[PDB]
Amino acid sequence: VNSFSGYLKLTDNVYIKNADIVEEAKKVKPTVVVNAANVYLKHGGGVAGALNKATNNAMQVESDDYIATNGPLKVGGSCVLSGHNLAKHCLHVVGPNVNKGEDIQLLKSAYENFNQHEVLLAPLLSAGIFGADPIHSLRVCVDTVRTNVYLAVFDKNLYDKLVSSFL
Ligand SMILES: Nc1nccc2ccccc12
Repeated sequence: VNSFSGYLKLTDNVYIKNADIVEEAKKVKPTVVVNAANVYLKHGGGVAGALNKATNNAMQVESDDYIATNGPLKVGGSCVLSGHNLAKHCLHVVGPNVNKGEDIQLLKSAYENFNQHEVLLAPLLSAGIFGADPIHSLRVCVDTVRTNVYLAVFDKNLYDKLVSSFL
């Protein structure tokens, strides 16, 4: 049993809700919240900008030190950093950004990072300002992630379309 409430069950392991990931993270304090990161961990906008704002910029400060030591992530890659006030850990995952011309086949590689964590609160990778089709992102998620994932979808309209169209 876990703390997640109000989710619709899509599969054995994937759950979805129309919810604010920050507001959801603040309520649940999950072991892992996933960030929709870029390779530079520059948390300007979208999910990343919202998560970072909720940490009062502490996520960005930590991320800048990570990059100064390790250099950029790979598209499809990830790193584990602090969850600050939102979670124990933040798994920063880089999905391909279609608005930069990145290979959408890298979306499966991105989701494979989730399999290193038994339970996660996450957004749909490569959705929103990353430019991919969220219906496609949900399909790749279901077909790739084997651990228990609780997806937060900010937009109610999109939430209802994802559920109605789910095979
Ligand atoms: N805040 C938040 N929560 C879940 C999904 C999102 C997608 C895009 C921007 C913000 C989001």
